[PDB]
Amino acid sequence: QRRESWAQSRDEQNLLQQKRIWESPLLLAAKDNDVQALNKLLKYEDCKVHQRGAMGETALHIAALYDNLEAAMVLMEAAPELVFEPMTSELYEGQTALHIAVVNQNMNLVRALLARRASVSARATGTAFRRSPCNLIYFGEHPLSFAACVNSEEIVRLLIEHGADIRAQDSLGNTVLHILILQPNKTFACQMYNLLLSYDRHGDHLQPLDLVPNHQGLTPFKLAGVEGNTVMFQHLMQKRKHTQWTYGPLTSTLYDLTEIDSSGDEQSLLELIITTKKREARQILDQTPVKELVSLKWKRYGRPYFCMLGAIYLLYIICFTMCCIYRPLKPRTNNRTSPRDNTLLQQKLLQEAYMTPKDDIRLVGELVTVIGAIIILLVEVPDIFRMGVTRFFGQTILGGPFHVLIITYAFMVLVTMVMRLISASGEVVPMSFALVLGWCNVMYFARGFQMLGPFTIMIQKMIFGDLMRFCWLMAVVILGFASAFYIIFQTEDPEELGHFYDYPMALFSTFELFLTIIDGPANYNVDLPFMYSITYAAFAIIATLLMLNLLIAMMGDTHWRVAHERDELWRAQIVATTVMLERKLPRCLWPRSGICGREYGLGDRWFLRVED
Amino acid sequence: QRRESWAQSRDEQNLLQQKRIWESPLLLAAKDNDVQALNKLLKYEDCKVHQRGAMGETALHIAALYDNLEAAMVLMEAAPELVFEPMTSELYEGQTALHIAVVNQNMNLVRALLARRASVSARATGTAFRRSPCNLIYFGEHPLSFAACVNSEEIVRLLIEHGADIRAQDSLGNTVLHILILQPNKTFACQMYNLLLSYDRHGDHLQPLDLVPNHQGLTPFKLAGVEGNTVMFQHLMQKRKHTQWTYGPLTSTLYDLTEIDSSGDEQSLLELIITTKKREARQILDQTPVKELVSLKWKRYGRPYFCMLGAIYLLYIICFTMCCIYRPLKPRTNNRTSPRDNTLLQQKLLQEAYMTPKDDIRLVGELVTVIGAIIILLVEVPDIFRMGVTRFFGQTILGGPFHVLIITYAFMVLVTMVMRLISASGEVVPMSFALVLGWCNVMYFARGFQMLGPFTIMIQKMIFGDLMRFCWLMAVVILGFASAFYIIFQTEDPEELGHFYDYPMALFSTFELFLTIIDGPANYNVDLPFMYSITYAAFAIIATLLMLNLLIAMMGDTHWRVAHERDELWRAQIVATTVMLERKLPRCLWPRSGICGREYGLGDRWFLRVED
Ligand SMILES: CCCCCCCC/C=C\CCCCCCCC(=O)O[C@@H](COC(=O)CCCCCCCCCCCCCCC)COP(=O)([O-])OCC[N+](C)(C)C
Ligand SMILES: CCCCCCCC/C=C\CCCCCCCC(=O)O[C@@H](COC(=O)CCCCCCCCCCCCCCC)COP(=O)([O-])OCC[N+](C)(C)C
Ligand SMILES: CCCCCCCC/C=C\CCCCCCCC(=O)O[C@@H](COC(=O)CCCCCCCCCCCCCCC)COP(=O)([O-])OCC[N+](C)(C)C
Ligand SMILES: CCCCCCCC/C=C\CCCCCCCC(=O)O[C@@H](COC(=O)CCCCCCCCCCCCCCC)COP(=O)([O-])OCC[N+](C)(C)C
Ligand SMILES: CCCCCCCC/C=C\CCCCCCCC(=O)O[C@@H](COC(=O)CCCCCCCCCCCCCCC)COP(=O)([O-])OCC[N+](C)(C)C
Ligand SMILES: CCCCCCCC/C=C\CCCCCCCC(=O)O[C@@H](COC(=O)CCCCCCCCCCCCCCC)COP(=O)([O-])OCC[N+](C)(C)C
Ligand SMILES: CCCCCCCC/C=C\CCCCCCCC(=O)O[C@@H](COC(=O)CCCCCCCCCCCCCCC)COP(=O)([O-])OCC[N+](C)(C)C
Ligand SMILES: CCCCCCCC/C=C\CCCCCCCC(=O)O[C@@H](COC(=O)CCCCCCCCCCCCCCC)COP(=O)([O-])OCC[N+](C)(C)C
Ligand SMILES: CCCCCCCC/C=C\CCCCCCCC(=O)O[C@@H](COC(=O)CCCCCCCCCCCCCCC)COP(=O)([O-])OCC[N+](C)(C)C
Ligand SMILES: CCCCCCCC/C=C\CCCCCCCC(=O)O[C@@H](COC(=O)CCCCCCCCCCCCCCC)COP(=O)([O-])OCC[N+](C)(C)C
Ligand SMILES: CC(C)CCC[C@@H](C)[C@H]1CC[C@H]2[C@@H]3CC=C4C[C@@H](OC(=O)CCC(=O)O)CC[C@]4(C)[C@H]3CC[C@]12C
Ligand SMILES: CC(C)CCC[C@@H](C)[C@H]1CC[C@H]2[C@@H]3CC=C4C[C@@H](OC(=O)CCC(=O)O)CC[C@]4(C)[C@H]3CC[C@]12C
Ligand SMILES: CC(C)CCC[C@@H](C)[C@H]1CC[C@H]2[C@@H]3CC=C4C[C@@H](OC(=O)CCC(=O)O)CC[C@]4(C)[C@H]3CC[C@]12C
Ligand SMILES: [Ca+2]
Repeated sequence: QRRESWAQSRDEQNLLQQKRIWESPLLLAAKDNDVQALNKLLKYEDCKVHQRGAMGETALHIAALYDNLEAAMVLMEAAPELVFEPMTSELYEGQTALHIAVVNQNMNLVRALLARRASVSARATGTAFRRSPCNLIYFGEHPLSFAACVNSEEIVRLLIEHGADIRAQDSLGNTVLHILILQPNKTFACQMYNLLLSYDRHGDHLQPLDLVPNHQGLTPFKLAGVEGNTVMFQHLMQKRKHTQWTYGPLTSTLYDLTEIDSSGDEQSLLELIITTKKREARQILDQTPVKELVSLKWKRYGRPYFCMLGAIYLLYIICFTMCCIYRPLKPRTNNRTSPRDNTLLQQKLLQEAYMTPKDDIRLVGELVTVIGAIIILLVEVPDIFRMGVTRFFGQTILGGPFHVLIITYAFMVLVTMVMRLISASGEVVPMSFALVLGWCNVMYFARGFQMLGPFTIMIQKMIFGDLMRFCWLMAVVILGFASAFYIIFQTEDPEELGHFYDYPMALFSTFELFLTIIDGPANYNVDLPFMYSITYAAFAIIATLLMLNLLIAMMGDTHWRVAHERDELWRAQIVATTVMLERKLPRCLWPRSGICGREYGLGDRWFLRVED
Repeated sequence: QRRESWAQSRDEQNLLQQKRIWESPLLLAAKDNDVQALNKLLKYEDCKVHQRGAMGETALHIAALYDNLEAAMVLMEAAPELVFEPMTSELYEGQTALHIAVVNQNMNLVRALLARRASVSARATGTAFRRSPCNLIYFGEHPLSFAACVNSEEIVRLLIEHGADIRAQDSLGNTVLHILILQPNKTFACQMYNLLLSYDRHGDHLQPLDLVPNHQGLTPFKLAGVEGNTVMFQHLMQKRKHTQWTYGPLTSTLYDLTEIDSSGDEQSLLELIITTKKREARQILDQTPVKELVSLKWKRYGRPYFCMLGAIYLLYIICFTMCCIYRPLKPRTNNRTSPRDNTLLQQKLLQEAYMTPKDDIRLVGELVTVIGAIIILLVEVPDIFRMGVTRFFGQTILGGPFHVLIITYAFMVLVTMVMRLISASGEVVPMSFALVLGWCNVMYFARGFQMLGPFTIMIQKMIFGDLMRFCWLMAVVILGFASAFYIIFQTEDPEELGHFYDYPMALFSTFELFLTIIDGPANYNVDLPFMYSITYAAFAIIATLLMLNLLIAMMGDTHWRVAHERDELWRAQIVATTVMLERKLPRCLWPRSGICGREYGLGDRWFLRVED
């Protein structure tokens, strides 16, 4: 409602702009190329040259919009004050006509305005210029930023000659080199990037203008990685690579690897690409400094430390499994209630549970599971206190779904610990969750293997893709037929056919008949009711044939899509593991990657050598 | 038989045409370019120049058919009356030779006929010129219509100079601008469309000739949408769009949206595209006025009103389900007939059914289901009285299959209402239909969701595609093997293996063995008959392996075809919903789309603004 009222207000204000032009002979003669009408209109007063349209625009703005050079020249000669006028409206605050002629690439009217001393530092701070999905252009705020984004190299040279600050930042802190990365035509933005670094002749040289961050802390090199700009990433790596020698077909290149790999506790380029929402960012992982660095970290220190943790976790779940197998049980102390009561054993009290030497061996195994579950909560839960408590930890959970599965496992172990201590009934329900969550967390360590790794991306995309959007159609066919199956057998004896004896069992039986994992109900010794055969024949056609195989056909497409991009998806699993594993392990266990300088006359930087 | 006798009569009349030419020296010398023979033949009388062929043709028609200019000139000089002669035959009534030279594009013979004052208003009303599947050309009735369709711009200019009525309509009411849309070469028809609007210089200007309807009420703009002419639709929208401004790469266009969106109670362009048989018409839904209008109606008012009705219907079916769960049942009053009688409960009488406070809570829930079923019939059934009673409501049912599923649900609720009142046995059969039709109508509201929506197009196309044409082969393999299975066990005791104990159960068991949803019959404690193992091994290979997986392979192709055109099929579901929902809800709930004029100096029209 709010996004649609903003689009409705922008449309009504654009129609009100065209109305106010037609209502006044001044702005209408600026819109058309009526030179003689602007001559005759201006002869009888100052003639309200400071007349505002619906957008806060003047007539000199209107001649700038419609590329009316001869109309705009008359207005500047009559009123030279119109050159310094911004648009006064929230949609276009601060926009002058020097902005408009730059965007329209009117070369003669840019020189005409700067001859009348037009400001090159005027900031278009209106809401039609901000970086938003509502806006189709993000050109920045300054006329040098507008000229760089329309690829007018001759205006970019002409604005810097008149004093345009090349280091100017907008509200987002973006310099002109940041804004060029955010542009759709990426080949032209490479050429404009080179032209604007050529004017950095120690101009406010605290930083060389390709090292200036925005308010997010991103330089143009890091912004090209976060936004998935692979064209600008290859172009900006040419400054960061150094050819050592060329021996025929061979070449030894030395890569800078300073802004790619984390120097201190700042987030590196690898951490930003993993933790971003754009999926074009993960094509930077296939680039010639970055692909070699990821393979180097994994083979040297990533995969040994990951297979050590996978073997410790696999021994831990085997210890948890056996203390659930040997859980303390005794024969039941009450008598059987109904003939449907199948329970023979109940669970011992806490005083009874630890009395034999086999109960003390289990107690050692049970304390390992408790201590291991506390260590999981001491490692993984303090992330929510360091990160955002709700929001920023939420992208960690959308990023890694195995975070919550080992957190939920660790809470289920501590729930059944408390039930052990207070002697509460029903420890089978915390244990059964912890058994299946404990063993299905071993599928986390499948990503140590190129072949096994993206199988869990298939399992994820079949659940939260195919299943989560087709289960709503399945649930409503189950609810329809299970309700029919319930009332058909509601008058019958359940001892012969008891699949639908109460309504929760009729729901569970129809779900199992859907998936064809129990057989169709049949007796052949009694007369089943007449509507059963018609309803189950209709169920067997729509559910077991049609809608079950429809889901299997969907998941076969999900298999095919993930197996196509299989190696690209495994490399993203490796970066996310290596980032996590380097962050949590100390620097003594993780040596820094590449070769450092300072013993080779190269600085304090850390270099990576590729021979190609 | 009737379509084939008409093709047989047209073929015999075309062979009789070539016979009558060869039988007469006049028409044979017109067919060939025998100038000296037509000279010598014409010297001995008037010489029967008014001689009719099999098609009612003259010799001047024959010289026009075979592009014989020098033969046709001799015939006009000898007989000037032959210029005014139409063909006198039902297949070619009214066709003159000015029609024939125009179609053959004989430039010299068109000028030669109009020099002899040939009629440009002659109407070819024969059955070979009407719009029919029997005819390969539909060129209209007038020579200006024939010249526009053969793309002869020089004849079109030359016929208008001699007084051709450009506003002339044929039997279908089609002007020359209507007929150009019905032509296969669409690029040439765009150029001929522009040339014929250029001659509308206030000529009978009640309407500008692109606003003249045919007898179906369609203008050329609406006819391009109904016929799926996307080339002519983009060309005719250029008159209906207005560029407000151009700001560098940006452009603001204002679209007319008058003939696209419904002004009054007339059918709009969106209603005509949904309710038409052609499926090329639904490519108009992806066009730049229409795609933005559909997304605007759905996001503002379509999807809120559709999810309100989906939540009210979902609460209604839950109320219907629980009054079927708690239906009035008592223990049976008679004794058990046979040992196959499994019935324990029967249903209470009407006097017994409402005696407790829990029966009055159900009575409130049962009256909600009755009132809701009457409202479904008061909303949906009066369409058949407003539309066609049989025919035109039939395309509504072929268009929406969820119309009949909620009508059949509403009748099943009122059948079990009457059985409740008269205390009739067997309310389980109207309830079981109403339970599965009630809950599977919740799949109607899946089309509020882009992902869930065209799942029901898959379910439809697998039933009425794959299943309805392969069930005939399955039914005959079931009937063959169930008859064999019946007579094999006809001499056996059914207490051990009773799958085929009578012939309706042998049919039902073999259907379930086909679908592999009951296990294969086996005892292992008795000797089964010898032909069972041979027949069931043959059944398991042809039916469970081969013909079951053959159907699953078909439906996997139906899945792949619908998932390919997935978003194009969901947008057609949204237009059909929005059309239905705007028609039934009052105008106070549905504001009209776009921005109106009259506060912006644009008229009383309603405009839609796209910034691109
Ligand atoms: C990939 C493979 C790798 C290896 C996997 C090995 C797989 C096989 C593993 C084991 C073999 C299978 C069971 C052997 C059979 C009986 C053994 C026994 O004496 O149990 C006794 C008690 O034992 C317990 O209560 C165990 C509960 C805690 C186990 C943890 C020990 C603590 C060590 C912490 C270590 C830290 C962990 C590391 C943390 C990082 C009782 O047994 P019972 O009553 O005589 O049973 C009758 C059986 N029957 C009916 C069949 C007759
Ligand atoms: C392991 C041994 C250690 C013992 C040491 C000390 C313990 C000693 C304590 C008591 C001794 C008494 C004997 C109890 C025996 C077993 C209890 C049982 O299951 O059945 C019992 C019911 O009791 C319950 O089931 C309680 C319900 C479970 C509550 C737990 C919620 C989990 C919340 C956290 C997870 C949130 C998950 C959400 C995630 C999304 C018995 O009732 P019954 O079986 O119904 O009898 C009828 C049988 N019939 C149905 C066949 C007719
Ligand atoms: C915050 C700590 C909890 C408070 C501690 C003291 C509790 C004081 C309460 C009762 C004390 C009186 C003793 C009588 C015996 C038990 C009777 C009883 O009331 O048990 C009840 C509690 O059972 C539970 O559900 C425990 C789980 C609750 C909180 C989870 C633990 C937090 C661990 C961190 C993880 C959090 C993350 C969760 C994510 C999964 C349920 O009863 P029952 O199950 O139906 O069995 C009946 C047993 N009887 C038949 C033998 C009689
Ligand atoms: C105690 C209980 C255990 C603990 C709690 C368990 C919580 C769950 C664990 C981890 C949850 C962590 C976040 C969800 C996973 C991320 C998915 C995602 O990226 O977004 C997804 C949507 O997003 C959703 O669907 C929202 C989740 C729905 C509700 C969560 C409960 C689901 C039940 C879970 C049980 C499932 C039933 C199976 C049998 C039981 C987008 O999908 P995608 O994956 O990015 O790509 C697929 C789309 N594609 C096909 C077009 C390509
Ligand atoms: C994707 C997943 C969706 C879930 C799928 C399935 C949901 C299942 C999940 C959980 C159900 C299991 C609950 C167990 C507790 C018992 C209570 C019970 O249900 O039975 C009770 C009955 O009461 C009813 O009949 C309520 C159901 C009516 C229909 C509402 C469906 C809810 C989903 C709507 C949304 C649909 C969403 C579809 C898209 C919009 C008691 O039954 P009884 O014992 O026989 O007693 C009868 C007494 N009698 C003999 C006098 C007659
Ligand atoms: C997506 C989810 C949304 C919500 C879905 C909620 C899902 C769950 C919904 C409900 C919970 C499931 C049942 C609860 C269990 C018993 C309740 C009870 O007292 O029933 C009593 C009578 O009740 C009836 O007869 C009901 C029949 C009419 C229902 C409609 C009410 C009228 C309101 C009109 C409203 C207008 C509707 C709107 C129209 C637009 C009898 O019960 P019992 O004999 O004691 O049963 C024994 C059970 N046992 C064997 C297990 C012991
Ligand atoms: C819900 C409670 C409310 C009650 C209130 C008032 C009601 C009180 C009224 C009577 C009380 C008497 C007790 C009756 C008990 C149930 C009746 C029954 O099913 O079986 C009965 C047969 O009776 C029939 O089935 C009649 C046949 C059905 C006709 C309906 C046609 C539907 C037409 C429209 C739909 C068109 C669909 C077409 C669409 C394409 C009993 O016979 P039996 O069971 O065979 O016994 C032998 C058992 N054996 C086979 C196991 C050997
Ligand atoms: C037009 C209204 C109908 C006339 C009203 C009065 C009818 C007068 C008739 C008998 C009155 C005598 C009373 C004795 C008790 C019943 C005996 C009997 O003959 O019942 C018969 C009628 O059962 C039906 O099939 C009813 C359905 C017929 C028309 C559908 C209703 C129209 C609703 C609009 C929707 C239309 C759309 C349809 C699309 C689905 C069948 O008998 P039974 O089922 O085998 O059960 C025997 C019961 N007994 C064992 C207890 C004895
Ligand atoms: C009380 C009973 C309930 C109420 C009455 C029920 C009446 C039915 C409900 C709605 C019917 C409304 C019209 C039919 C649906 C439209 C289909 C259509 O467009 O034409 C189709 C042919 O057309 C036919 O096949 C004619 C229908 C056959 C007879 C109808 C009974 C079918 C039984 C229904 C039970 C099915 C068995 C399943 C399990 C039981 C063309 O197919 P398509 O879809 O356009 O595209 C597929 C072709 N493609 C794959 C090449 C792309
Ligand atoms: C796509 C859907 C097609 C449907 C497929 C399935 C159709 C089935 C649908 C409905 C059948 C169920 C009816 C129930 C009523 C009982 C009557 C009955 O059938 O059994 C009776 C037998 O009589 C027969 O044997 C008739 C069948 C002979 C073959 C004709 C097949 C019809 C389809 C032809 C067109 C094929 C189309 C294929 C393509 C051209 C009684 O049997 P009994 O009780 O054992 O008594 C025997 C007494 N004895 C012991 C003395 C020996
Ligand atoms: C008494 C002692 C011997 C118990 C031993 C316990 C270990 C088996 C536990 C302790 C901490 C656990 C770790 C805590 C946190 C993590 C991070 C976790 O990361 C993710 O799941 C990322 C999610 C994703 O990217 O999808 C993977 C499991 C792991 C290594 C755990 C593996 C199992 C560990 C080593
Ligand atoms: C006792 C019963 C009732 C417990 C039910 C258990 C389920 C809730 C568990 C068991 C298996 C689990 C799944 C096992 C594997 C995966 C893949 C995993 O996918 C990834 O994270 C892959 C992405 C990547 O590797 O980068 C996401 C969680 C998911 C779907 C799990 C979700 C939770 C599931 C369905
Ligand atoms: C006592 C009261 C509270 C009962 C409430 C009854 C409602 C749940 C009913 C009344 C009228 C029904 C509507 C009547 C007609 C239609 C049109 C119908 O349109 C189609 O099915 C189009 C078919 C297709 O395009 O495939 C969809 C269901 C709907 C909205 C129905 C939805 C359910 C409604 C709102
Ligand atoms: Ca089985």
